Amino acid sequence: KARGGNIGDGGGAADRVINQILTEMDGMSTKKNVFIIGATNRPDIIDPAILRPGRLDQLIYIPLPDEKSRVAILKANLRKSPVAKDVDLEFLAKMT
Amino acid sequence: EVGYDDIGGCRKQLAQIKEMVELPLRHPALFKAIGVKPPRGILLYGPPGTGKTLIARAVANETGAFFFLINGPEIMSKLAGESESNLRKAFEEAEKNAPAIIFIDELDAIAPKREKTHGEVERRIVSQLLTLMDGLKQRAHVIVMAATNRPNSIDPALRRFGRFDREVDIGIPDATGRLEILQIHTKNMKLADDVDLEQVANETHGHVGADLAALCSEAALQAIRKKMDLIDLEDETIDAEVMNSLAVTMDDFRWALSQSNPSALRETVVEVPQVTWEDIGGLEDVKRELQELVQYPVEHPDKFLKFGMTPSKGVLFYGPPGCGKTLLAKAIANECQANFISIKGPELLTMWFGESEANVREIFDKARQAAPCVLFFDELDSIAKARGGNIGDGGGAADRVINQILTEMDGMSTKKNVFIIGATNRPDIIDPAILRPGRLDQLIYIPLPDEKSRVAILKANLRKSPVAKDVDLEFLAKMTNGFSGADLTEICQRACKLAIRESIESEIRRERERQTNPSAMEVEEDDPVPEIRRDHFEEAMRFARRSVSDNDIRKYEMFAQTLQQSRGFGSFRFPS
Amino acid sequence: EVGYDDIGGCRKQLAQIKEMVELPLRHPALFKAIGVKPPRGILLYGPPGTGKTLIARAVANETGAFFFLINGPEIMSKLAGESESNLRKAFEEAEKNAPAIIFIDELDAIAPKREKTHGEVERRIVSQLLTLMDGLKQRAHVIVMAATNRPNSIDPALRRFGRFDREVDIGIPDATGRLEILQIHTKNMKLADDVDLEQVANETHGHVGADLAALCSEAALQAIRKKMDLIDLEDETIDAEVMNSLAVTMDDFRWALSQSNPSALRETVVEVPQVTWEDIGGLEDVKRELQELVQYPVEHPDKFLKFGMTPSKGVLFYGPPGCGKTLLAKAIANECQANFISIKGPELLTMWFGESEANVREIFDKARQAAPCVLFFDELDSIAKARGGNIGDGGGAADRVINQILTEMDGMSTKKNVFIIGATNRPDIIDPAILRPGRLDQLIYIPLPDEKSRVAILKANLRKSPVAKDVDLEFLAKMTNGFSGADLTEICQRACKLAIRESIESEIRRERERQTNPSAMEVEEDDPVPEIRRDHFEEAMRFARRSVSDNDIRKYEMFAQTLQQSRGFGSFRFPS
Ligand SMILES: Cc1cc(OCc2nnc(SC3CCCC3)n2-c2cccnc2)ccc1-c1ccc(S(C)(=O)=O)cc1
Ligand SMILES: Cc1cc(OCc2nnc(SC3CCCC3)n2-c2cccnc2)ccc1-c1ccc(S(C)(=O)=O)cc1
Ligand SMILES: Cc1cc(OCc2nnc(SC3CCCC3)n2-c2cccnc2)ccc1-c1ccc(S(C)(=O)=O)cc1
Ligand SMILES: Nc1ncnc2c1ncn2[C@@H]1O[C@H](COP(=O)(O)OP(=O)(O)O)[C@@H](O)[C@H]1O
Ligand SMILES: Nc1ncnc2c1ncn2[C@@H]1O[C@H](COP(=O)(O)OP(=O)(O)O)[C@@H](O)[C@H]1O
Repeated sequence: KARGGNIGDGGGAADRVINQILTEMDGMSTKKNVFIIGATNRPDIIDPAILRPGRLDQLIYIPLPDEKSRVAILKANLRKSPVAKDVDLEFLAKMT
Repeated sequence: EVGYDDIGGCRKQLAQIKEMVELPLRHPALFKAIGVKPPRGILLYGPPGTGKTLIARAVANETGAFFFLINGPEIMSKLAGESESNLRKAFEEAEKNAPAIIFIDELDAIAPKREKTHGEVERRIVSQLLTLMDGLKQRAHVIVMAATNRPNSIDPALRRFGRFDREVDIGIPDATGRLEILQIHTKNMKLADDVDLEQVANETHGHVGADLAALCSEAALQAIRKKMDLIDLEDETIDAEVMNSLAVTMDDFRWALSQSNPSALRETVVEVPQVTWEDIGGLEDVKRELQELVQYPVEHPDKFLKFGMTPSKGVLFYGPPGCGKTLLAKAIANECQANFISIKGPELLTMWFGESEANVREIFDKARQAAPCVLFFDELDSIAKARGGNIGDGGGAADRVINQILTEMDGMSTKKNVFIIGATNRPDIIDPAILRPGRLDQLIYIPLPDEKSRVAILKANLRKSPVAKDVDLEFLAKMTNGFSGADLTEICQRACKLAIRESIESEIRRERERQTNPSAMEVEEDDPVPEIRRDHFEEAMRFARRSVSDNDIRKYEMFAQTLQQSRGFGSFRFPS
Repeated sequence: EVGYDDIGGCRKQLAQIKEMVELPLRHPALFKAIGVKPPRGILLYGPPGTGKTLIARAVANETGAFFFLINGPEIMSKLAGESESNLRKAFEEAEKNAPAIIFIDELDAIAPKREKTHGEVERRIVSQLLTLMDGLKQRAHVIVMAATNRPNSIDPALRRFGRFDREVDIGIPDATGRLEILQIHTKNMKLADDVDLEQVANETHGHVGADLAALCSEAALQAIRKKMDLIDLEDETIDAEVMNSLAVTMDDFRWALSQSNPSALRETVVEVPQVTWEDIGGLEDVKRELQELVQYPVEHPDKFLKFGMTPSKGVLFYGPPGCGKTLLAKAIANECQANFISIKGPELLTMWFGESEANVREIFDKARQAAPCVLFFDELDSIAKARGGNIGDGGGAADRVINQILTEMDGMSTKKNVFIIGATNRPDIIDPAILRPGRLDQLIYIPLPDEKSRVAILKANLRKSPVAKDVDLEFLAKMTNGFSGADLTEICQRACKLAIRESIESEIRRERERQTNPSAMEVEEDDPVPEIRRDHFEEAMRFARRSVSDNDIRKYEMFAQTLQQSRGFGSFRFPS
């Protein structure tokens, strides 16, 4: 994103930091314990080399929370705060 | 001797040092029966000439501890191999007179090594000093206080636990402290009645305690040169009565201020702004929202804790230029009585051009030290404008300085006191990451001042100037349909300029009239224009102009409605 | 011995040093009965050969203080471990003869460490010198004056409070001071009647006192070589009468000036401009506005203070090239009798290309020291032009040099004396931040000279040249419908060139005539063309040209009306 995304730089998707991350991952796996998890809101602009085998190949899509998921999120956010039982949370989650 | 009265500036770190050192020194026997570790070392740092040595001496005198002064270059000037003996003997002597205070003035000379560490013998001196400082067996009550211009100048191992574990930034004295410093430095010269030391104190921005003393001495010397020299009656010792007959006049102080050259004007200022809500005539919704966001967490922290809500620590003001965003930030800081730090756009542009963003880390650390503080990033969109705005660079909105600011903010919130306020006249080009949660998410829009707001702005601008009651201010404010605060200030300044020019020209002619035709009886009619009149304001308003066009206000209205709360929930009702 | 008469240049810092040192030295007993701290150290800095040591010696002689000279390399050339003894003994000896003055010539050798601080023994010397300098127990009246090329060359701890707390920049002598230096250096050579030392002084720009002495010596040696060598009558001691018979002619001085090579031409000049309002024929509205903005705050500061108005300290001249903006700035500086510093565009471009904007800080500090001063930034739009102007760089108008200038201006105004004047031929591309309040907000438009203004410009350009009364100047000025000041200067220069060529060719032919046909009786008819005539001016005007097209004047008119005072308030009346 910093380099662009629609036009960007004249060069390709490769950058210094991602290249170093790829080198470390390629030199990784020896440890058998470190597990790399990557989160990105712009999958289109992510470097394709990141998704090659031996890298973050398992792509997982996180969709918008469902009604039940929304209810759980509201409960988690409001667990600490004193919430009156009168306010129905399922209705609010479904409304959103 | 020297005491708290001598220590001027009322900068409120002397109180912190007192709270630090009384019990270790004022009640030394108490720590013998209680298991607690007192402050083994205190690092006083700040601009030179701020009285750090004076503060240490005053604390030593007021607490009865045996004060020992280890001058930096005094030991450094000694021959290699025997300076170490001097340092060791100094610590032993201070140990003997328990409790004792060992003050190391100019610590950045004994242990200047910042891991560069040039030379050989200086490495020995730093290591031996480290051994001594860490060698305090917690017996007796020797407290080692050191002076340094900046914390990072001394060796980092000196900053570690047990050597110097707590630091106090004395900093430049403020207007209130500058006035108190002037009072302390002007107490035996028999100051004149006309001179008040208040106007000089306000005009004395940028001076330090040493600078204030030098200015007072220069004014005294000007007084001595102006008078008592013409008579030329001098002896071995000037007569006390003859010297007392002179009074330091305001003119002498004014000349001295003109000849001051303060020794660190550039140094950043950490000061409680004097601006008040009165200066801003309105923004009641904005005023209440700012009061909420800033004041409520501190005034009523318990109620924030009860609901398990963490108050936002960032607010971004957006609006047309000249509407009072900087003034609003100063007012909000003043209401909470918290220190205010302002980072204008030139500083950010300098950090960006120079590729030196580590200054952001230093700025945030300074804001953290001066808590409670309101860290204001004025005109934060300057870097985006510098890179473009319509097309700009090929890359995105991310830049080095904003990225460093985001990193510091993400690593912030720990302090619980620093509050970040951002002002930007171009919200469209501001980096979106700035507005994410945990950052300056609370966007506040500052609109053009209303009629009542315009009246208040005019009154604030014209409070100092003599304004005749004939000139109606409400009519002028209402007449200005869309003038910004800057436009109103320009109108007031132009009216004052017209009045000043007319007064100067008139009294100049009147003086010709007395030179050309010497009148037999001298009878001055006073000033031909003693206050600003209706005609001056009419001529000034003739040149009134609207700096802010309606198209840029339209863009701001667009962004405001670009933060639109949806259009389907306005009638949300729970099922009952 | 040496005194104020020997000290030449009339540079007006000797007076400041006198005011500094009389009472501490001229009236030492006075400070015994009065509690005041005198100047413990004074740092004289400037280009080498400016007479700093001479000034110190003259002050010591004229005040009776025992002068002690501690040569930099004299102590530095001594063996390590015993040079410290030399410095300590020098201070003790100066202490014995109280009052005494200790002069440290070439201080940048004893303590050159700028925090780089190479070596080991030199660190000892700097630290011990620091201990001695700070070790002055305020007893006796020893004043330590030091000489250094630049303030930043010496160790910063030497610049701190109590070591060297006040600095004086002797600087390069000016035309008036160059003339006085020539007079002092030409007093025993029996200067000839034809030589006046005024033309040489004007042509002597760039020389220092040492340079002036060297030029005078070279002229004397040329005189000795030209005569008294042909006779070759020499003995053990040349006869006084024989040597007195020679007179240094203007030709010898001219040759010496040709063979001068001044030792610091590049050094920036801080000089009161000799230009006067007479050189500019008009701009009465502009002249009065400039008089207001600059002169009024100082001539009548009391009236500015009465109305609570702070006068603007920045003015931006905009207009077509060659209209006299630089001359106007020089004239305004001359009227106020304040030092003038000019920063032309090449300097800004050099700072921008080299990525060295810290020079702006140095320039502003120099302007601050030479107060009252008029800091003029000539052709400030050069960087914008260098980056483009129609498309330019992808980024905005902000650049490193302008940002540094803005930072210095924002940190300025404290001095109350420096006044910033900006000239730009491309107001459209100038950064808008430059025009914000607190910056060069007062925009002044310099239009093409009028008919009367053109007449005045022609008279000023032709004042030195011999112009025949036959050639009517008003007609020529009126004839030039839109010629700029530069165009008029070019026309005058071309006319002078034509006259010079005609005179040279004619006298050359006339000399052939005498060589070809030796006349029996020599009777020179004098010069065939003694002054500039109508035909020369007609031929020159034949090549007259309008450098400034009407389209760029149209753009300037657009910007001028782009600062339009609205169109609805012209009839503003208060309700009565
Ligand atoms: C047996 C095996 C274990 C392994 O590692 C297991 C492991 N332990 N800790 C961790 S990490 C920790 C767990 C939670 C956070 C991270 N892991 C691990 C490994 C991979 C992915 N996630 C975790 C690798 C590779 C192998 C094998 C597979 C086939 C053959 S053959 C010649 O074809 O017959 C030989 C060897
Ligand atoms: C109680 C609390 C106070 C706080 O800090 C208060 C504070 N003091 N000085 C300042 S600063 C100064 C004031 C004027 C200028 C700046 N602040 C402050 C904090 C935030 C925003 N503005 C000011 C933070 C967070 C909490 C909490 C909230 C919920 C829970 S739980 C587990 O859900 O039950 C636990 C802890
Ligand atoms: C009285 C005053 C003088 C001043 O400075 C005057 C000055 N002297 N040398 C110079 S410089 C030199 C002159 C020729 C070349 C440059 N100046 C000067 C100042 C501004 C612009 N040009 C010159 C500033 C500000 C003030 C004041 C105004 C209002 C108030 S109140 C609280 O509202 O009642 C308090 C203080
Ligand atoms: N607030 C103050 N009250 C009285 N004197 C002050 C004050 N601030 C600075 N000074 C002056 O500063 C002089 C030297 O400064 P100092 O105390 O040594 O600080 P530093 O070591 O940082 O330079 C002192 O002689 C004192 O007169
Ligand atoms: N204004 C002056 N009047 C008389 N002599 C001068 C003057 N300026 C410079 N000189 C000459 O400069 C010579 C040496 O320069 P000096 O005084 O030592 O200055 P610096 O130490 O900076 O080089 C002196 O011998 C003196 O003759």
